[PDB]
Amino acid sequence: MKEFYLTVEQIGDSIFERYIDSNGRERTREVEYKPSLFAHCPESQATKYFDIYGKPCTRKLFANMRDASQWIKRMEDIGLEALGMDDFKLAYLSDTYNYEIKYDHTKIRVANFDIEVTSPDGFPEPSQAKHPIDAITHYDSIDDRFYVFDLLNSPYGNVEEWSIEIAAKLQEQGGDEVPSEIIDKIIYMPFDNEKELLMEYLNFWQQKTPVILTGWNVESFAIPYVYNRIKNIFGESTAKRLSPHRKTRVKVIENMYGSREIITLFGISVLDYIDLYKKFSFTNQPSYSLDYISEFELNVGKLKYDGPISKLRESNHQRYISYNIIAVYRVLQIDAKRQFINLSLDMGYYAKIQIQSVFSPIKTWDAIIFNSLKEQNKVIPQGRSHPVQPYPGAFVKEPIPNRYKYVMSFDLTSAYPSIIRQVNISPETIAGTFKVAPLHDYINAVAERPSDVYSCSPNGMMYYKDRDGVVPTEITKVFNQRKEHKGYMLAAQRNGEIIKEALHNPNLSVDEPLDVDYRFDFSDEIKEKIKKLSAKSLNEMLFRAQRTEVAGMTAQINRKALINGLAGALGNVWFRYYDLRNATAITTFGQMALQWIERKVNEYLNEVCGTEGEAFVLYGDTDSIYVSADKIIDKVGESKFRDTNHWVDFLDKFARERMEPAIDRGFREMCEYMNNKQHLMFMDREAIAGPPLGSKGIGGFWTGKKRYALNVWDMEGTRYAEPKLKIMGLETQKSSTPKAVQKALKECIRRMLQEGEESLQEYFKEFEKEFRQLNYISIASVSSANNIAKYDVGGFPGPKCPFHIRGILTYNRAIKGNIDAPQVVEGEKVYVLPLREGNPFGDKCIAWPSGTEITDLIKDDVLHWMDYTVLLEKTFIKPLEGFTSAAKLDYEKKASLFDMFDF
DNA sequence: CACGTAAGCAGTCCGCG
DNA sequence: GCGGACTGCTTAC
Ligand SMILES: Nc1ccn([C@H]2C[C@H](O)[C@@H](COP(=O)(O)OP(=O)(O)OP(=O)(O)O)O2)c(=O)n1
Ligand SMILES: [Ca+2]
Ligand SMILES: [Ca+2]
Ligand SMILES: [Ca+2]
Ligand SMILES: [Ca+2]
Ligand SMILES: [Ca+2]
Repeated sequence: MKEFYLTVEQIGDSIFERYIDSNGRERTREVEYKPSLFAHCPESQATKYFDIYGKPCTRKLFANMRDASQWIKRMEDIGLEALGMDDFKLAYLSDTYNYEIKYDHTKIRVANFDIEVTSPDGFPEPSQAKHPIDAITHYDSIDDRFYVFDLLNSPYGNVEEWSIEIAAKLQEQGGDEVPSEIIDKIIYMPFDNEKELLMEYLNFWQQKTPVILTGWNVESFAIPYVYNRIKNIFGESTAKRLSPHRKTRVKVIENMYGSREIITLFGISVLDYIDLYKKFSFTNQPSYSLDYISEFELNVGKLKYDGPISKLRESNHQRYISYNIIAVYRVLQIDAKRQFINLSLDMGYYAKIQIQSVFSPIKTWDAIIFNSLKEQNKVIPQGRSHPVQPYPGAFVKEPIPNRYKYVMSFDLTSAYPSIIRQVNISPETIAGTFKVAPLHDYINAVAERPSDVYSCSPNGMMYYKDRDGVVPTEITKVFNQRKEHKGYMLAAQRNGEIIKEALHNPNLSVDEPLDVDYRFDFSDEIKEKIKKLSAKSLNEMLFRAQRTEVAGMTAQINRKALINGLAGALGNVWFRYYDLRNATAITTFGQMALQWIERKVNEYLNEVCGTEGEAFVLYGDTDSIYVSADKIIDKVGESKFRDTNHWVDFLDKFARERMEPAIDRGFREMCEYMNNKQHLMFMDREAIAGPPLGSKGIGGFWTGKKRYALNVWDMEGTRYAEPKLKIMGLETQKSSTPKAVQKALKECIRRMLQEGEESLQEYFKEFEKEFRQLNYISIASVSSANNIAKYDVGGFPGPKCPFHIRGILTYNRAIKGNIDAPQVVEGEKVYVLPLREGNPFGDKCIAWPSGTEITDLIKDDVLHWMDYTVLLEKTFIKPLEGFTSAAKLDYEKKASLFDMFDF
């Protein structure tokens, strides 16, 4: 095979690299890397090296890496640019792998692990590691085995061996329900003392050295705990065995409110699954415990246990070890679905970066652009300092708060990257400037054409038409990948609905799911076979299609995030190619495009409907428009439609065959106006929205910018079996809104949009009646708890103290001294409940760590003192009041003259 | 060692015969 | 009691 790297590190004048060789074996080597950097030379100097602006440079080959670094310092001291890749492991990889890396993931060792530590005196801090590690489960992707290290003897209790036979039994039978499909894959290793356990773990770790190290909170808990515990028992140098190169750094991550002390293990690439999840999943969760996420992603039940975790090993060691195993499997299960490890490897190798660098769009693009430019013997510019400067972004139209019966939405495909590609925006394609006119003057086609020679943005910038930028070139490659996957996701989504339709009339048969590729639209032949299938076979088909869709989702949306990150990076002061002229070229163009095409659509629709000056476009944000279709419908007459699908068909056909061509014409004119390199403003239909035909449903409503709901029947060519709510910004979408309230608000909305005012009233009445019976957790608010210390004045609230912080302080007072109670962690999330006046907590609210039951010693009083009235008014009524007033209806029957009569 | 801006809502402080 | 200026959190793009 072709060789590829696993890990790369810089250690003094040495590059340390783990790799896979041509025989597909894992290898290491230490390389005395001889780096080059560049300096501008005179034109008379004959060279093959040019900077991005075509100015010649001379190569400086250094005897080592320290020499290269000190030369940089001397160049600074002189006042002259030091060009080339200053991060040497990137140059190294670029030099070593000068070809498209093709990797084999079966050769990459991926470790998934989690440890247990019994702690009678509060949370067991990694930096002290004062308590014994009494369990470790470590899954090795190459062996496909869970290696389990079990401490039988501890200061905190001596226990019997764990039983795999009991582990595998149903919970209802006293066992642990360890999933059967991993039972044969567990290798259980009991130990009479911690030292032999750790010693064994280390030797095992040396035999099977992780390349990708993952797990849940491994970076903040398991890794530093293991390292520090080994350090305290054996010494630092024994702890350093956790690094293939015997090197580690007790690091400092600089977040906005504090700093977490992590351990960098050199020669390992740590991707904590909690971090992958937060970056790649596009959820905002009220809690990030594994229990919570596992239930969310997989629909599995909470691993329940009697008592506290600090007493679980002693009371039920059997269950303790099973849970440690299951927890490790659960990450594998989430990854099997989401495929974030595959994503990271995909992106990491594509970029030629350390795998953990996928967290940084800036590092990723720096590596991509450098590799692209190096191929052409070009020399990247030095990184420079810039002060932080605000700049303008998108345009958002002020909507008229109202109900909106029929709506059709459109937006730009990959808007900012397409603008980059259309205009030819790159650091080295800048041609000059022109004198700007007010934006509205371009929007209305009254301003002078900017240039008949160069490609332009309405921000005043001009670009070359006759040559490609490295930014456009490289952003196009990723965009094209993005497009392939989204095709795969949308087909799987369309296939899913075909399956949901066939589920209305399932056959009574015993059959099997069809072997198909869910990534391509089902053929007529497959559609026919599906109409004959049982419920069981259809339901397994539907599961597979939806997993195929999630996989496409993961792949497309994160490549979209990456290319969008390139547009944003141009406005980040740490980006080698930082430039507010380029950043602003993009956003100002976006504003023009949205408002241009608003005009064109209003003009067009007036024209076809035979009218003048009527406002069709009701709203738009950044690259989208929302078109009221009431008049399109009225023009033909609602009466003429057979059912709901008949008008959805009509509007779909109208958008595709009439509106899109006119939009296309609209944007080609703007392209000529700006004299751009290439027309790439593709504004395709998104949603067709309206009430069920013959219903009292209102179809949709807007409350303000970024706040709206639509009853959608078709989304980007997916014709739903059942209408789906598109809700943006409203409380149902906010992780701070109580779970049960999100759900209740959503049904209120569904009723408004699909059924009408009277249906809404019926539901409101019921929820209001029954809501005091809801589980306290389902009705608690959620908030991040940042800067708790600042507002802590002797255990009490300082000035300007935020409500949720106040609740943490109340919590901290009620649990004072009791070491069993879980502490609130800085920057993590809390559940929040308001308290009736005169409560024994002595304040108006309480807050505890989210995803958890509040500790048993205060639970009782919380449940008794909760302020239901305040909670209903704040989380439910006030937002519902906003929806309904916007929509011009009432959630409660208003008083009237009819009130004088008898029922 | 570091993708972007726009913009809505909850809450605190504070004025107000 | 409710505006208005302000911090803090959060979501649409
Ligand atoms: N997380 C996000 C989402 C949006 N935007 C900017 C860049 C996008 O190009 C633009 C439009 O937002 P979209 O959500 O419509 O994203 P795209 O237009 O890029 O992709 P799609 O083809 O899915 O519409 O907003 C951004 O910078 N970061
Ligand atoms: Ca645990
Ligand atoms: Ca878009
Ligand atoms: Ca059937
Ligand atoms: Ca959009
Ligand atoms: Ca689209």
